[PDB]
Amino acid sequence: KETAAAKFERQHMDSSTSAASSSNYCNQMMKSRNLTKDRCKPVNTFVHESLADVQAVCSQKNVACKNGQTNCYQSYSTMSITDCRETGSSKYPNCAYKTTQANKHIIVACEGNPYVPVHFDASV
Repeated sequence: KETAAAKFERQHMDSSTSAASSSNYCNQMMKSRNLTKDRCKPVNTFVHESLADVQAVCSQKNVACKNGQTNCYQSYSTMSITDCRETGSSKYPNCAYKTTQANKHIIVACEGNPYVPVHFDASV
């Protein structure tokens, strides 16, 4: 099985580009990050910043998570991100996604020692 931290990295980190490179970015990334294996994961966000900058968010603005948990943190700065969302033509096993690039604050939930991101809650 995957550690919670490693799963966050697999699902949410893309430090290799500064932004989504094409409208097919999400189709390519959801596949290669193994998010279309058993089914199409409906919604997923990738963050185009260094792993260090994303981990640092766990020391930034403490805010509530959407479910009311107290261990969420909002980035003080905006970050380059890409929202991937299933589109009408999508149907497992042929997953299809819309790519939406944006620059926003991210909100993540953190856990553990070291205290690192384990869930992507939202972006604002």
